[PDB]
Amino acid sequence: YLSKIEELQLIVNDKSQNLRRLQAQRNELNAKVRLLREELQLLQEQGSYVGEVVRAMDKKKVLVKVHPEGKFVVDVDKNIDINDVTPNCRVALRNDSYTLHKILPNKVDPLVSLMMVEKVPDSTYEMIGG
Amino acid sequence: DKKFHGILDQGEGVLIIFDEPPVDKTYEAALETIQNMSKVVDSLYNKAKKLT
Amino acid sequence: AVQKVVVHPLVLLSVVDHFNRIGKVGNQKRVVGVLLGSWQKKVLDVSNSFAVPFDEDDKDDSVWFLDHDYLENMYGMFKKVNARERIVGWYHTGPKLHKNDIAINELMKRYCPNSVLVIIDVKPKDLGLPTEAYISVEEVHDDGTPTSKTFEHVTSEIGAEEAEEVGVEHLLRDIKDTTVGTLSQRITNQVHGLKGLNSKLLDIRSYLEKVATGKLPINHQIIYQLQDVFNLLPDVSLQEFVKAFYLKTNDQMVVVYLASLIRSVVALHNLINNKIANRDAEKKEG
Amino acid sequence: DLYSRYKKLQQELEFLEVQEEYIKDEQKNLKKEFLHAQEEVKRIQSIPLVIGQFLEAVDQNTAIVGSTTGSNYYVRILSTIDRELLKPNASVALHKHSNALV
Amino acid sequence: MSEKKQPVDEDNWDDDNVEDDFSNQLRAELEKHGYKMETS
Amino acid sequence: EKLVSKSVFPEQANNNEWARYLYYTGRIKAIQLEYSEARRTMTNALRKAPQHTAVGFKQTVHKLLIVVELLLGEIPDRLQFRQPSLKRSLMPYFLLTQAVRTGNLAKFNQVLDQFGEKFQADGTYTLIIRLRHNVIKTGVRMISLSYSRISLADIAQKLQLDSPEDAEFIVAKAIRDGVIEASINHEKGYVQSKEMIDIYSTREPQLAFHQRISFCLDIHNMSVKAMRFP
Amino acid sequence: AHHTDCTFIRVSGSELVQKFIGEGARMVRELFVMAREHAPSIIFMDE
Amino acid sequence: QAAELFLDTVSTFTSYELMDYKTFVTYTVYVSMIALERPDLREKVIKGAEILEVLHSLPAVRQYLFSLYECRYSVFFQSLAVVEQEMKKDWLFAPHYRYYVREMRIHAYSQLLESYRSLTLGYMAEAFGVGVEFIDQELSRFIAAGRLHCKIDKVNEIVETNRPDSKNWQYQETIKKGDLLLNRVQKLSRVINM
Amino acid sequence: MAKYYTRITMKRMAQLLDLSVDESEAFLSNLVVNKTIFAKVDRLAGIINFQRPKDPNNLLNDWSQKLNSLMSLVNKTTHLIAKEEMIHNLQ
Amino acid sequence: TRPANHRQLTFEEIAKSAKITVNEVELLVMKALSVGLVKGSIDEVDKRVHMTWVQPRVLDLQQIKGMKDRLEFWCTDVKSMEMLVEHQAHDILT
Amino acid sequence: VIDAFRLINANMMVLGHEPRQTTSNLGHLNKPSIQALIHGLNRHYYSITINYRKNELEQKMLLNLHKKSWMEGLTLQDYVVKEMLELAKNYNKAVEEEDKMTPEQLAIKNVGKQDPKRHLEEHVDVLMTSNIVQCLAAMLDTVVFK
Repeated sequence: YLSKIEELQLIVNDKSQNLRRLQAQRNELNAKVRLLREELQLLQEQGSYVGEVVRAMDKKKVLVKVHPEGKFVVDVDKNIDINDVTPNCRVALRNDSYTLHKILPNKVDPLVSLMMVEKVPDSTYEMIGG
Repeated sequence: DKKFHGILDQGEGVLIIFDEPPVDKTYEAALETIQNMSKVVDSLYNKAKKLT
Repeated sequence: AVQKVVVHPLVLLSVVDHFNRIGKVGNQKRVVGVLLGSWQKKVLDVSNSFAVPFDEDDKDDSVWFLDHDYLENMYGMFKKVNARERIVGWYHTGPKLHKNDIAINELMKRYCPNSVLVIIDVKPKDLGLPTEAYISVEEVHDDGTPTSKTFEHVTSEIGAEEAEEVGVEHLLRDIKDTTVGTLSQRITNQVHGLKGLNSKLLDIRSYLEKVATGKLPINHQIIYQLQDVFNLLPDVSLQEFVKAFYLKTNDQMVVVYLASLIRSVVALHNLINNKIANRDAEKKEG
Repeated sequence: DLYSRYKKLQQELEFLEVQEEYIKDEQKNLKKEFLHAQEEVKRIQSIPLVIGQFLEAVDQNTAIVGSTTGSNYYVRILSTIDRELLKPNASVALHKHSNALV
Repeated sequence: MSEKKQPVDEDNWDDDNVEDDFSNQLRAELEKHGYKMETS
Repeated sequence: EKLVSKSVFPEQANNNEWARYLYYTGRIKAIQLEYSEARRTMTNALRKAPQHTAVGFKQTVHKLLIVVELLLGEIPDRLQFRQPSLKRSLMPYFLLTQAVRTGNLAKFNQVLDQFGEKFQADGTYTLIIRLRHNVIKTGVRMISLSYSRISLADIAQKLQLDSPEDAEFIVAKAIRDGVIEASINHEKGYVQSKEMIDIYSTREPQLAFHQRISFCLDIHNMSVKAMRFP
Repeated sequence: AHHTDCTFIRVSGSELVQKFIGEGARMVRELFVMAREHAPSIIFMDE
Repeated sequence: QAAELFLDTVSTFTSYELMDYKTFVTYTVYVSMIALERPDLREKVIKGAEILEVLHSLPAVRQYLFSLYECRYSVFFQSLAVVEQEMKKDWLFAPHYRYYVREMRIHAYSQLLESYRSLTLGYMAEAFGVGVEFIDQELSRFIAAGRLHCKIDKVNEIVETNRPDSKNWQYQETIKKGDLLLNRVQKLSRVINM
Repeated sequence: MAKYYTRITMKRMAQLLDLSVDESEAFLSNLVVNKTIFAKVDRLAGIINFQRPKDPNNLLNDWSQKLNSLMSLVNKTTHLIAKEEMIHNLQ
Repeated sequence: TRPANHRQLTFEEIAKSAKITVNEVELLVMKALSVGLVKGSIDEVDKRVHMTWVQPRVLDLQQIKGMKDRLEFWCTDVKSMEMLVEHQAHDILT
Repeated sequence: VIDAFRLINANMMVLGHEPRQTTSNLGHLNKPSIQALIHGLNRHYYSITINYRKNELEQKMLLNLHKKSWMEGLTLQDYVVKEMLELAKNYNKAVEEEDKMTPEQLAIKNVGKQDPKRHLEEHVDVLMTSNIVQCLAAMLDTVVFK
C-alpha cells in the first residue's frame, strides 16, 4: 500500500494544473490589454487631408480639391473602386501622396442642424383634440 | 432645534460650545454599503437561478 | 552666492566618460575638467563641459599643472557654440578632497569671479546624489580660527534633459504608485537607519577621534548647533512627542480609524466584484 | 508498476509546479508593461496641442475635424475621451505631429 | 438536506416585547399614577 | 473527548454539517458552563439553516440559544424570531422569560412544574435547573446598564435582598466577570459600579474600534478564494 | 414627426443665406438634397 | 403610516366612517405627535391652518398638542391621562392604548433630557409630577429598554447623557449595517463555492 | 498676553492687565469687545491657559517636526563630510 | 541641558535658579518666561519646562548626549526595526 | 527620432546593394523598415541600423540618478500626508458611491443581450494605495523617530 497509495496522493496534486489554466487565462487577459496599447501606436500616424471630389476620370485618377488649397489629381487606393468615387463626395487624401485613403460621409452644410430629426417631438397624436 | 449649539454649557470654566457632526466618510459609506448590499441580494438571484 | 548647484545630466555623464578616456592610467586617481555653466540667477546650472589635462602629485600636493592654452582655447570654441555657456567652476573625481584642491581653487577663482568645485564621483555608491558642491572663500572666523579659508558645502541638484534615458532607463524603470510603501519605506529605513546613524556615529567617534585626528569635537558650531536643531525632539525619556496621549496619540487613532473604516468599505467593493467575476462569469457551462 | 506510476505522477506534479511559477512571473512582468504603456497614452496629450474644432465622426476611432489652420483632416480620436463630448463640434486639442483628437 | 434528527428532542407581535415589559405592571392604568402624584 | 478529537475540515462544504457540528459544540460548551462562547456558536449555527427545519427541528437550535442567553442573565425577548413551531415549544420558555423578569419565585415554580415536560425532552432541562439560581444575576446586569453609581441600600430594595450585608455580598457576586469595574468604596460610595470612561471610540477604545475593522478587512479573503476557483 | 417612420426635416427659419454674406441656396437647394439622401422624408415649413 | 396618510385633513369631505371632521382631527393629532419629529410637528400640526380651527373646539386636544411643543411637561402629563381614558374607550384605538401612552412618555422624557447633559431628578419632578420616585422608576425602566438614551445616578441624584450618533456611534452605525451585510456574503460564498 | 505659558494664574493675569479682579469680568468683556480671540483661560482654577485656542488635528505638528528633524539630519550629514574631510586633511 | 524628563523641574528649583523666594518665583518665572529668548512650551503645574526650540551657545562636556547616551544608540535601534520590516515583507520588496 | 543613412552608388545599383550573410540582423534591420517621406527620397541611399552602444557604469550612474535623482528619491527624507488626504479619500469614495450605481444596474438588469454597464469603475486600488501608505506613517511615528 505504501507505493500504491502514495501515487494516489500525487493525484491530489493534479488540481494545481486547474489553477495553472486559471493563471494562463490571466496571462492572455494582460496580453490583450497591453496589445490594445500596442494598437495605440496607430494614433501616431498623421491624418490624411479631407477633400471633396470635383469629378472622377479613368485609370485610378480622381480630381479632388484640397479644402484650403487647389485641385489635385490623386491615385485611388486598391480598397475603393473608381466606380465608388462620385462628384461632390468628401474623400480622404493621403498626407504624403494625396492618395484616396477612404470615402467619408456627412458632406452637408449647416442645414444638418435644421433637420431636427434627432430628439423626435413628444408623441401627441392622441393628445390632439377634435 | 438651532441655537448656541452647546448642550448645558454651565460647568467647565473654559466653555465648550461647538458642533462638528458631518464627517463625509460615515454618510457616504453608510449609503454605499446599503446600495452595494443590494447588488449582493440581486447577484444571489442571478446565480441561484442558473445554479438551480 | 552659489545658492544651489544644479548639474545637467549630460555633464554628469561627461565626467564618467573622461575617467574611461584616462582609464588607461589609474595613477591620477581622479578626473579634473573645467566646469562650464550659466549663472542665470543665484541658482547655478552646469552645462556642456570639457576636461583640461591635469596631474596631481603625492609629493606635498604642490606639483599641480593646469594648461592655460587648453583652458583658454577650448573655452573660447565652446563659448562660440553657446553664448550662454561660460566658465562657472571646475569638476574633479577623487571623493576625498586633496589638500592640493585649494591651490587649484585659487587658479579657478582667477578664471571665474564666483567659481565652484563639484566633486562628482565616477563610481556611484548609494544615498544622496553623485555631485558634491564646495566653494572656497577667505574670511575671519567669528570664534577666531586662524586663516579660516576652506571649501563650503552648497546644495546640489540634477539638470533637466529630454530623450536622455531612452539610451539607459528604457531597459528598466518603475514609474508607478504600485511600489510606494512596498519598497520605498524600506529604502528610507535602510539609509536613515544606517547612513544617518553613520554620520552621527562619525561625530560620536569624533568625541575621542576628533580629539585624536579631527579638528575638534567642540568645533564648527553647527556640530552642536545643527545637532541641537536635529534634536528639536528631546531624544530621550519623557520626549512628550508620541507620549503626548491626549494630543498626537488621540489624533493618530482618529486618522488611522478614518483611514481604516474605508478599508472595510473597500473590501466590500472588491469582494463583490470577484463574486460576479467568478461565481457568475466563470460558471457558464452552456 | 504501481511504484513506477507513483514516480510518473510525482514527475507530472513537479513539472507542472515548475511551469506554474513561470506563468505568474511573466504575468507580473505584463502588469509592469501595462502601466508603462498607460503612461505613454497620457504622454501624447501633455505635449503642446494645436486647437481644433470637431466636425464629423466617420466611425468610432476616427473623426473629421477642422483645426485653427482650418484644414479638414482624417484624424483618429483617442480611446480614453468620452464619445458623447466628441459629437458637439465644441473644441478638440490636436497633437501637433499627429493632428489626432488628443 | 433536511436535518430532521431533533423531532424526538403589530398584528400579534413586535409590541409583544413592549407588552411583556409592563404586562405585570400598568395595574395603575396611568390614571392611578396621577392620583399617586396628587397624594405625594 | 470530542473537543480533543476536533481537528481541521474548515471547508464545511455541506455548511449544514458545520451547523450540526456547531449545534453540538455549542451544547458541549453550554453543559460545560462556557455559556458566553456557546451563545455565539448557537447564533452562527442558527444562521446556517438552508433546509426548512419547519417542525421540531430549527426550534431545538433556537431553544439552546435562548436558554444560554437567559443563563448569561441578559434577557432576550422572543419577538425577534418567534418561529411558529418554536412558539409551540416556547409556551413554557416564554412564560419562564416572563418569570425571570418578575420577582415572583412562585410564578417560576408554577412554570417549572407545569412546563417541566418537553424541556426534559429537549435535554436542556438541566440548564433550566441551574437557571433557577441565575434569576438574581439578570437584575444586577439591568442595574449595571441602568445606574452608573447605584446605592448599596437601593440595590437591596431593587433585588429585594433580605439585608444590606447580603446586598454587599451580592455586589461581590455582581462584579463577577465581563462587567464594568465596581470599584466599590465599601463605605459612603457603596455600589460605585463606575462604568468604563472615555469609551468614545477615541484613544481609550483606539484598539476597540480598529480591531473591529481588522476582522471585516480580514474577510477580504473571499476575493482571493473565489478568484482561485475559475 | 413622432409617428412618422420617415426622416422629418423642420425648416421654419428665414433667409440668412442666398445672396447675403451667408451661404448660397442653403434654404432650398441644400434642404431638398439632404431630403434626397433620406428617401422617406417630410419637410415642415412654418412661414 | 396613518399620520402620513392623514395629510388629507384639507379634503376629508364628510366621510361616513369619520363621526365628524372633528373626530378625524382628534385621531390625526393623536397619531401624528407619536410618529412626528419636532420639525414636522411645528410645520404640519402646530402651524397647521385647518387643524387649528378644529383644536379651537376642543380645549383638551389643544392643550395636549400645544403642551408638548410648548415644553409644558406638567400640563401634558395630566392631559395624557385624560387621553388614556379616551383611547381605551375608543374602538380601534383601545388595542394600542398602552403602547401610545408609554411611547409618548418615552418621547416626553427624551425631549427635556436632550437640552441638559446633567439633570437633577428633583428638577424633573418639578417639570412633571411631584413625586421623585415615580419619575425615577419610569426613568430606570425606559433606560433599561434602551429608550431615554441616558445613564441614571443615585445619591448624586443627577441624570447624565449618552454618546451622539455622529460623534462615535457612526462607527457603531457602520458596524450594525456591516454585521448583517458581512453575514450575507459568508452564507452566499458557500453556495457557489460548494 | 498670548505667550507659550499654560498655568499662569487668571487673577495674576488680571493684575498684569492692570484692572480690578472684582470688575475683571467686565474688564475682560473689553477683551471680548476687542474680540482678539479666545486663547483659553480656566477661571474655575483661576488660571489663564494662554497656550492654544480651539484645538485642531495636530497633523502639521508631526509633519513639520518630521520634515525639520529629517532636514536637520541631512544638513548635519552634509556638513559632517566636510569636517571628516578636514581630519583626513591632516590624515 | 536636559531634553524632556529632567528638563521638567519644580518651581522651587527655578526659585533657586532665579535666586528668588518660591512664592516670589510664581511671579518671577513669568518675568523669565517673558524674555522669550527661545520659543518653547512651559507648564506652570510645577513650572516644569518640557519646551520646544532652544539655542545652546555650545554643547556641555564632549557632547556626551550626542553619543550613545541619546543619539546614535537610537539610530542603531531603528535599522534593526528596518530589518524587521524587510523580514515582515521580503517577497513584497522583490 | 534620430535615424542613420548611407548613400548607395549609382554604379553599385546594378550589383545587389546589400548582400546579407546573416538573416537575423536583416530581420532586425527590417523592423524599422522605411518612412513615407524617406521613401520619397530613399533611392540613391540605404538606411543603416543604429543601436545604443553598450552602456554599463554609464547606464548604472543614470540608473542610480533616475529613481534616486531624476525621480524623487531623497531616501533620507523620501517618505498632504494627513492634511488634504481626508478630502481626497472622501471625494474618491463619493465618486464610487455614484459609480457603484452602474454595477447595481447590471445585477438588476436581465442583460439577455450583452450591453455595456460602465463597470470596472474600480478606484478600489487607488483608495487602497492611498489609505495604506498614509497608515504606514505609523512607522515614522514610533519607529523611525523614537
